[PDB]
Amino acid sequence: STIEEQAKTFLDKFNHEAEDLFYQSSLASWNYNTNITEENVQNMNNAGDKWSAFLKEQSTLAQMYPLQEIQNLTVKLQLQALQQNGSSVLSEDKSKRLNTILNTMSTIYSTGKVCNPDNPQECLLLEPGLNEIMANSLDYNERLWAWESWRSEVGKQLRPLYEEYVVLKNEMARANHYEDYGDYWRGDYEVNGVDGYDYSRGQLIEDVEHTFEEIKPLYEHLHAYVRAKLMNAYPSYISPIGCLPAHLLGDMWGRFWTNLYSLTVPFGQKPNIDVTDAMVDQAWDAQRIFKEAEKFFVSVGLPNMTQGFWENSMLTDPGNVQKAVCHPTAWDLGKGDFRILMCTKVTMDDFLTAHHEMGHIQYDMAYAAQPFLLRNGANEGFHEAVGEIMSLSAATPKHLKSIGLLSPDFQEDNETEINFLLKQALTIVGTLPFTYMLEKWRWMVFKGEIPKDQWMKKWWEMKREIVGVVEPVPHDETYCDPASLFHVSNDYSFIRYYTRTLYQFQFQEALCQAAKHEGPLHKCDISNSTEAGQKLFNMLRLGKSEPWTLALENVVGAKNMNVRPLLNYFEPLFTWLKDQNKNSFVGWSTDWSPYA
Amino acid sequence: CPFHEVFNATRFASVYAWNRTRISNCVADYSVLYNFAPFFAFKCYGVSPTKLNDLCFTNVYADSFVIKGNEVSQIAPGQTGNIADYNYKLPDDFTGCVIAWNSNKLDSKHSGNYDYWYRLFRKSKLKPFERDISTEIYQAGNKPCKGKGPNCYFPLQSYGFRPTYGVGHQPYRVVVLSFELLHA
Ligand SMILES: *[C@@H]1O[C@H](CO)[C@@H](O[C@@H]2O[C@H](CO)[C@@H](O[C@@H]3O[C@H](CO)[C@@H](O)[C@H](O)[C@@H]3O)[C@H](O)[C@H]2NC(C)=O)[C@H](O)[C@H]1NC(C)=O
Ligand SMILES: *[C@@H]1O[C@H](CO)[C@@H](O[C@@H]2O[C@H](CO)[C@@H](O[C@@H]3O[C@H](CO)[C@@H](O)[C@H](O)[C@@H]3O)[C@H](O)[C@H]2NC(C)=O)[C@H](O)[C@H]1NC(C)=O
Ligand SMILES: *[C@@H]1O[C@H](CO)[C@@H](O[C@@H]2O[C@H](CO)[C@@H](O)[C@H](O)[C@H]2NC(C)=O)[C@H](O)[C@H]1NC(C)=O
Ligand SMILES: *[C@@H]1O[C@H](CO)[C@@H](O)[C@H](O)[C@H]1NC(C)=O
Ligand SMILES: *[C@@H]1O[C@H](CO)[C@@H](O)[C@H](O)[C@H]1NC(C)=O
Ligand SMILES: *[C@@H]1O[C@H](CO)[C@@H](O)[C@H](O)[C@H]1NC(C)=O
Ligand SMILES: *[C@@H]1O[C@H](CO)[C@@H](O)[C@H](O)[C@H]1NC(C)=O
Ligand SMILES: *[C@@H]1O[C@H](CO)[C@@H](O)[C@H](O)[C@H]1NC(C)=O
Ligand SMILES: [Zn+2]
Repeated sequence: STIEEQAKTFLDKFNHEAEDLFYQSSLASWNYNTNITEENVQNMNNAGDKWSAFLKEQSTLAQMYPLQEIQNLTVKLQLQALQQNGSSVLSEDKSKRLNTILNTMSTIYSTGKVCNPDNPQECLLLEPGLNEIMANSLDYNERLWAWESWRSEVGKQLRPLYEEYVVLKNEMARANHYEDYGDYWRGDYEVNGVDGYDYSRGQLIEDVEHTFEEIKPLYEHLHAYVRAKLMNAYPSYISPIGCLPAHLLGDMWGRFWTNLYSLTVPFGQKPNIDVTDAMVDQAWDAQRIFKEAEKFFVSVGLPNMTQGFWENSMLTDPGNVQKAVCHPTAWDLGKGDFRILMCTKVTMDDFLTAHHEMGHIQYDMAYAAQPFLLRNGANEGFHEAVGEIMSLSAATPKHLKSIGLLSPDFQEDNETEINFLLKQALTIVGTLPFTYMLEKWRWMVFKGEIPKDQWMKKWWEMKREIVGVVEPVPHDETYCDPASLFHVSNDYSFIRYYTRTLYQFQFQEALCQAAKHEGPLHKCDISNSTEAGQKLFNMLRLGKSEPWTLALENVVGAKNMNVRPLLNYFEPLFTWLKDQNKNSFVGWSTDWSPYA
Repeated sequence: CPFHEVFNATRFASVYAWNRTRISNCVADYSVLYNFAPFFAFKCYGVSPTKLNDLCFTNVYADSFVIKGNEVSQIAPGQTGNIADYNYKLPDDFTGCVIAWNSNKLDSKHSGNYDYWYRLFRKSKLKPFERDISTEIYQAGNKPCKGKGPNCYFPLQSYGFRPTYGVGHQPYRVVVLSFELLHA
C-alpha cells in the first residue's frame, strides 16, 4: 500500500525481463563478431532493435514513483538509472535532427581520406596510411604535411555540425534539470545520500586541479630531458627553451610518447628484455600462454576460468575460411557466459595483453551476484585500472626468471632498470596533461565561459600553458581541431583515463605494501601473496552498489584521489633525471612559436 | 516397478505445476539409476537408507521439478528465497531425499525452452505441500484492476534455458524425492 513495495515489485519484474532480452542481444552480437555475413547482420539488427524498444517502453513506466518518497539507498540507485529521460524531453523533430547530426559526424569521421597533391590516384586513409607516417618517419616536412592535411580535410566538415550538436545537447541537459552537458557527464562521479562519503559534481574539478598541481615537477624534468635528447635528431627545429612541436611526438595527436624510445634511450649498447626467442625455442602456443596467465592469476588466490570459457571462446584466427575481427575483448554475455575474443601470436606483447584481458574477465566475474542494473564498475575508471595492474605486475624480471623464460644467470644491473622506467614513463606520465587539458577545454565550452567565436583562441592557448606543445601553423576559427579525435567526433567522455592512471599506481602501492615487499616499487611482484589478492577482492565484488569513495577506501585506506604513489613509483628515474640535466634549463616560455 | 517412466521421460512439469507423481505397488530397485543416472546431488534429511528395509512405502509421493542451477541449495528445510516461498515450500521436519542432475543434452535448446514456468508474485506465503494453479492478475496498488497495463502484473514467467549457459544457469532436472515416510 506504500510506494517502496510497488517500486520493489517493479524492479523485480524488470530484473527478469532484462536478463533474457540482454542475453539474446549479446549472443547475436557475438555471432556477428565471429563471422562477417549478411544474415548475422540482420539478426544483430533485429535483436538490437527489440532490446532498444523494450528499454524505451520500460523507461516510461518508471516515472510514476516519486524519488523523494523512497528511503532505501539501494532501489533508489536503480530507479535513478531507470527514471532518466534519455533524449525524449525535446520534440520529435529535434530528436530526429540530433540523431541525424550524430550519424553524419560519425560517417564523416569514419570514411575520411587525404590525397597527395597533384596525384589524385594516390590517397591514404588514417589506418593504415597516415598512422604509419606519424609513427615511423624521421623526416620533418612529411610529418607536418600529414598533420596539417588530416585536420584540414576533416575538421572543417565537422565544426558546423558540432555547433548544432552542442546547442541541442545543452537544450536537452537543461530540460533534464541539469546545468549543462558537462555537468551531465560530471554526474557520473556524483554521490548523494549516506553521510561522510558525499561527492558533489563540482568537487571533481577542484580535486583534479589539486592533484595535477603536484605532478608538475616530474613532468617538467621529463619534458626537459626529452627536449634535450630530441635536439640530436632535429638539430635545427627545437628551441633550447621553447615548447615541443606537436608534429614530432610520434603520434597524430600526441596522446602517447611511446614511439620516441629509439631516440631517447640512455644506454643503447645494453639490450632490453625480450623473451620471444625463449618462447619460440620451447615450442609455445596460444594455449600455453593462456594457461600461464591462469596460473599467474591463481597464484594470488583468485578463482580460475569456467569450463565453457575453454570451449566457446576462440583463441586463434580461423584463417581464410572465415573472417573475424581481430581485436582483444572480454565478453560477459550474462547468465554465466564469459568469453575472450583475441587472435593470439607468440609474442611478449600478446603475453601481456592476455593478462590484461583475463583481469578484465576476473573483474566481470567478481560482481555476478549483484542485480542487473548494478553490474558495472564503481565508476568509469576502475575497470581498466584493475586490468592494467596485473599487466604491470607480470612483466617484472623476477617473474620471468621464476617461470623459466629467462636465463637464471642473467645478472640484472642498475642500468636496465633506468631503461625500463623511462619506457614506462614515456607512455604513462606523458598522457595525463593531454587528457586533463582536453577535458578542461570541453567543460569550459559546455559551461558557456567561452563564446562561440573564441573557441580556438583558447584551445591553442591552454596547450602552451599546460602540455608544453605549440602548433606549427596558425589556425583560425574555421578549424575544429579537437573533433579530429575519435572520442570528440563521436560522443564519448575523456576523464576516464586520468582517474584510471591515478588509481592503478595507488592500488599497486597498496598491494605491494600488503605483500611485505622490500625495495623499489618497480621491482614488485604480487605473485605468491594471498594477502595481496584478498584485499583486492573486497573491492571486486562491490560493483556499483556502494559509492566509489567507500570502495577506494576499502583497499588503499584513503577516500580521496592521491598522487604520491605515482611519484614514489618513479623515484630513481626522478633522481637520475635530476642528476643528468644539471647543465640544462627546466621550464618553457609561451612566446616562441615555429611560425613566428 | 515403474521408475523408468518416473526418471527417463522426455518431458517433465514446471515447478509451479509440479507433478505429485504416485509410486505404488512394486519393488524398490533404483540402484540401476545409481549407475545409469549419475546423481550429483543426493541429500537425505530423514532416516538413513540402510533403515529403508524396516519400513517400506505404498502410498508414497514423488515430485518432478525443472529448475535453474543456483537453486538446488534453496530446496532444503528451513531455506528461504523466491522458489521456497512462492513455488515449493518444504516443512522443517522434512524426511526425504533431494536428487538433482544436469539436463543440458535434453532440456536445453538453441532457440529457447519456453515450456517451463515458475511463480514470481503472490500476496501471501506458502505452506508445506501446497500447490497453486491460479492465473488471476496480481494487484499492487489501491485502485481496482481489470487487465494488465499499470502496476498490475501477470503471476507467471517462463525460463530461457539454452545449451550454452553457465553451470549456475543450466537447467537441472531435480527429483525432489520428498517421499513422505509418515504417510504410506
Ligand atoms: C534496502 O533494500 C534492500 C533490498 O532491496 C535491503 O537488503 C535486504 O535486507 C534484508 C534484511 O532486512 C536481507 O534479508 C536476508 O534474509 C535472509 C533470510 O534467511 C537472512 O538470512 C539474511 O541475514 C538477510 O536478513 C536481504 O537479503 C537484503 N537484500 C539485498 C538485495 O540487499 C536493505 O536492508 C534495505 N535497507 C535498509 C536500511 O533496510
Ligand atoms: C521527463 O521526466 C519527467 C519526470 O521526471 C516527466 O515529467 C512529467 O510529465 C508529465 C507529462 O508532461 C506531467 O503530467 C502532467 O502534469 C501537469 C502539471 O502537473 C498536469 O496538469 C497534467 O494533467 C499532466 O498530469 C507530469 O506532471 C511531469 N512530472 C514531473 C515531475 O515533471 C516528463 O514528461 C519526461 N519527459 C519526457 C518523457 O519526454
Ligand atoms: C611462487 O611459488 C612457487 C612455489 O614455491 C614457485 O615455484 C617454485 O620455483 C622453485 C624455483 O627455485 C622451484 O624449485 C619449485 O619446484 C617451484 N615450485 C613447484 C611447485 O614446482 C614460483 O617460482 C614462485 N613465483 C615467483 C614469481 O616467485
Ligand atoms: C560462420 O560462417 C561459416 C561459413 O561462412 C558458417 O558455416 C557458419 O555457420 C557461420 N557461423 C555463424 C555463427 O555465423
Ligand atoms: C585453477 O585452475 C585449476 C585448473 O583447472 C583448477 O584445478 C583450480 O581449482 C583453479 N583454482 C581455483 C581457485 O579455482
Ligand atoms: C649503477 O651503479 C654503479 C655502481 O658502480 C654506479 O656507478 C652508477 O652510477 C649506477 N647507475 C647507473 C645508471 O649506472
Ligand atoms: C533411458 O532412455 C534412453 C533413450 O530411450 C534409453 O537408451 C535408455 O536405455 C533408457 N534407460 C532406462 C532408465 O531404461
Ligand atoms: C504425473 O505423472 C504421472 C505418472 O507418470 C502421469 O501419469 C501423469 O499424467 C502426470 N501428471 C501431470 C500433471 O503431469
Ligand atoms: Zn583494457
